[PDB]
Amino acid sequence: SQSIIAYTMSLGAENSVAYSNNSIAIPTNFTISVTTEILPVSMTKTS
Amino acid sequence: SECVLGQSKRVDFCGKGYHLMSFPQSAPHGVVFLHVTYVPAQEKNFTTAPAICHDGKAHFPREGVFVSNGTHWFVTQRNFYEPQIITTDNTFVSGNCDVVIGIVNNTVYDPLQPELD
Amino acid sequence: VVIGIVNNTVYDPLQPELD
Amino acid sequence: SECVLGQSKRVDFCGKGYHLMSFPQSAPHGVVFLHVTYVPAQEKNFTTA
Amino acid sequence: VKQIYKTPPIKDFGGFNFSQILPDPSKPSKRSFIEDLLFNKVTLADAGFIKQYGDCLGDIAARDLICAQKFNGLTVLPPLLTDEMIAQYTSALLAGTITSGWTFGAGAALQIPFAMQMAYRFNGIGVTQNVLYENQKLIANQFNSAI
Ligand SMILES: *[C@@H]1O[C@H](CO)[C@@H](O[C@@H]2O[C@H](CO)[C@@H](O)[C@H](O)[C@H]2NC(C)=O)[C@H](O)[C@H]1NC(C)=O
Ligand SMILES: *[C@@H]1O[C@H](CO)[C@@H](O[C@@H]2O[C@H](CO)[C@@H](O)[C@H](O)[C@H]2NC(C)=O)[C@H](O)[C@H]1NC(C)=O
Ligand SMILES: *[C@@H]1O[C@H](CO)[C@@H](O[C@@H]2O[C@H](CO)[C@@H](O)[C@H](O)[C@H]2NC(C)=O)[C@H](O)[C@H]1NC(C)=O
Ligand SMILES: *[C@@H]1O[C@H](CO)[C@@H](O[C@@H]2O[C@H](CO)[C@@H](O)[C@H](O)[C@H]2NC(C)=O)[C@H](O)[C@H]1NC(C)=O
Ligand SMILES: *[C@@H]1O[C@H](CO)[C@@H](O[C@@H]2O[C@H](CO)[C@@H](O)[C@H](O)[C@H]2NC(C)=O)[C@H](O)[C@H]1NC(C)=O
Ligand SMILES: *[C@@H]1O[C@H](CO)[C@@H](O[C@@H]2O[C@H](CO)[C@@H](O)[C@H](O)[C@H]2NC(C)=O)[C@H](O)[C@H]1NC(C)=O
Ligand SMILES: *[C@@H]1O[C@H](CO)[C@@H](O[C@@H]2O[C@H](CO)[C@@H](O)[C@H](O)[C@H]2NC(C)=O)[C@H](O)[C@H]1NC(C)=O
Ligand SMILES: *[C@@H]1O[C@H](CO)[C@@H](O[C@@H]2O[C@H](CO)[C@@H](O)[C@H](O)[C@H]2NC(C)=O)[C@H](O)[C@H]1NC(C)=O
Repeated sequence: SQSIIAYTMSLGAENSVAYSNNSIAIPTNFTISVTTEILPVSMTKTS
Repeated sequence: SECVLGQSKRVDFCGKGYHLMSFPQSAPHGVVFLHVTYVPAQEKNFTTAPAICHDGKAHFPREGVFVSNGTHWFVTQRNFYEPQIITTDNTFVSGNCDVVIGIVNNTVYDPLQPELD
Repeated sequence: VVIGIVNNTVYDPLQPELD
Repeated sequence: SECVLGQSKRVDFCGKGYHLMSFPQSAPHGVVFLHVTYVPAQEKNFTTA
Repeated sequence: VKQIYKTPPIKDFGGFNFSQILPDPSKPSKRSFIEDLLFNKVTLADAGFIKQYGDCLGDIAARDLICAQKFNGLTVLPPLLTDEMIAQYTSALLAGTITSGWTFGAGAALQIPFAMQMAYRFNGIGVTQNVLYENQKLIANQFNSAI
């Protein structure tokens, strides 16, 4: 009932910008969010 | 140093969105950062122009963008909509209406117009 | 609306300048 | 990210001159950038205080 | 960019050209003219990553250095992303920054006229926006010539 499936990669999703030379999009609200980043600093010291 | 002890202005530093502040947390063999950022939301399309044509002179936003709805032009900061009347103190004035491409017709308000007399 | 706002007269010289 | 997705303010980044804008172009095994900068010209001197 | 923006249908970026920067609509490849030149100028030793055994089955194996490497257990692996996929990412970046500029990222892409995008960049440099409007034709020509 299950199998290995081969498929091509997506690149995120398709989008576009209207680019009217007479128009600007301006935010009316915002969200403050917090994300995280993980960075190694040190190795186990050995001898 | 740049995310916790200062406010980084680098566009891709301290995570995604605009950096506001951060808090470090320790971990075995490393550091984990909590990055607080601002992401603009709920945008709308307003008509825009680089300048307002008043008496033949061109008025440019002192800050922000000059935009409009179906009846009025107003000025707003670019990152968060707050429409305000375009006044002579909200704009730089130079050149003329035949210099700026895309200039539109809108009376600019003079705050001292009543002259208190 | 502003949290922490205090009462302090803000100066404006325009009328004395006009008359 | 600093030259294309935003405007870098580092004095020696995104080429020479003041950074105005840039456009990436790909190449085999790497990236080539077109960096558009502003350089002031034709100076004259005036008395100052 | 996880939002692959299409090359805008509107080329009215003020007086600016950018056609040698943007993907060529007539090319199977998603490369721009300049990108196509970059690909043509860098020389790769070989391409396609497939050689069949029969293809080197003779004296020829000694002339084809890459096949000689394969016969000694040394191989070359393909990249995960293809040239076309990279061109699609650069295309998205160009579409994003040409039509929304700063605001194509850090959230939803928010449109803005090209001249305004540069006006804000100039203010960032420390040049009044008035310079661009006054010299808009000049600036577009200087750019178009530089490209
Ligand atoms: C800006 O205006 C457009 C209409 O001109 C809004 O709707 C989209 O317009 C584009 C054309 O540029 C179409 O391809 C999309 O399919 C339209 N959206 C939908 C759901 O049909 C657009 O939403 C407006 N932008 C903002 C921020 O309100
Ligand atoms: C464009 O925005 C202006 C505000 O800058 C709107 O003007 C207000 O309209 C309300 C009615 O809905 C009145 O009660 C206010 O007194 C008006 N304010 C001012 C300063 O005149 C205007 O209606 C909006 N136009 C459109 C087409 O949406
Ligand atoms: C944006 O593009 C439109 C055309 O798509 C320009 O519209 C012209 O505006 C002038 C105003 O004096 C009219 O005389 C022309 O007839 C309009 N052209 C068309 C085809 O209708 C508009 O001026 C451009 N805006 C900017 C800022 O460049
Ligand atoms: C603002 O309105 C004035 C008219 O009150 C416009 O000036 C005239 O425009 C017509 C064409 O529509 C010309 O035939 C006249 O010769 C112009 N008058 C003068 C004294 O030159 C002006 O162009 C409008 N400005 C903007 C930015 O729309
Ligand atoms: C500045 O002083 C005025 C009084 O002169 C304050 O207004 C009153 O504040 C009390 C609460 O302390 C309310 O119960 C009254 O209803 C308010 N009066 C009116 C007419 O609304 C005002 O809040 C003070 N502002 C600040 C920042 O201290
Ligand atoms: C700045 O003023 C000076 C003096 O009028 C101009 O000429 C230079 O003067 C210095 C001495 O102060 C000499 O050592 C240089 O050799 C002179 N330059 C030349 C080309 O002969 C100088 O050109 C002015 N700067 C600008 C931008 O006009
Ligand atoms: C950008 O400039 C090029 C010229 O460098 C324009 O394309 C040329 O169009 C003529 C026909 O009018 C052809 O004979 C040339 O061979 C074309 N040159 C190239 C390099 O394609 C192009 O249309 C302009 N594009 C924009 C958006 O302004
Ligand atoms: C700065 O100098 C340049 C030339 O070095 C001027 O631009 C050229 O002006 C000539 C006419 O004298 C035109 O034929 C050229 O086509 C113009 N160049 C371009 C790219 O259009 C420029 O106008 C001067 N700028 C200022 C502000 O004085």
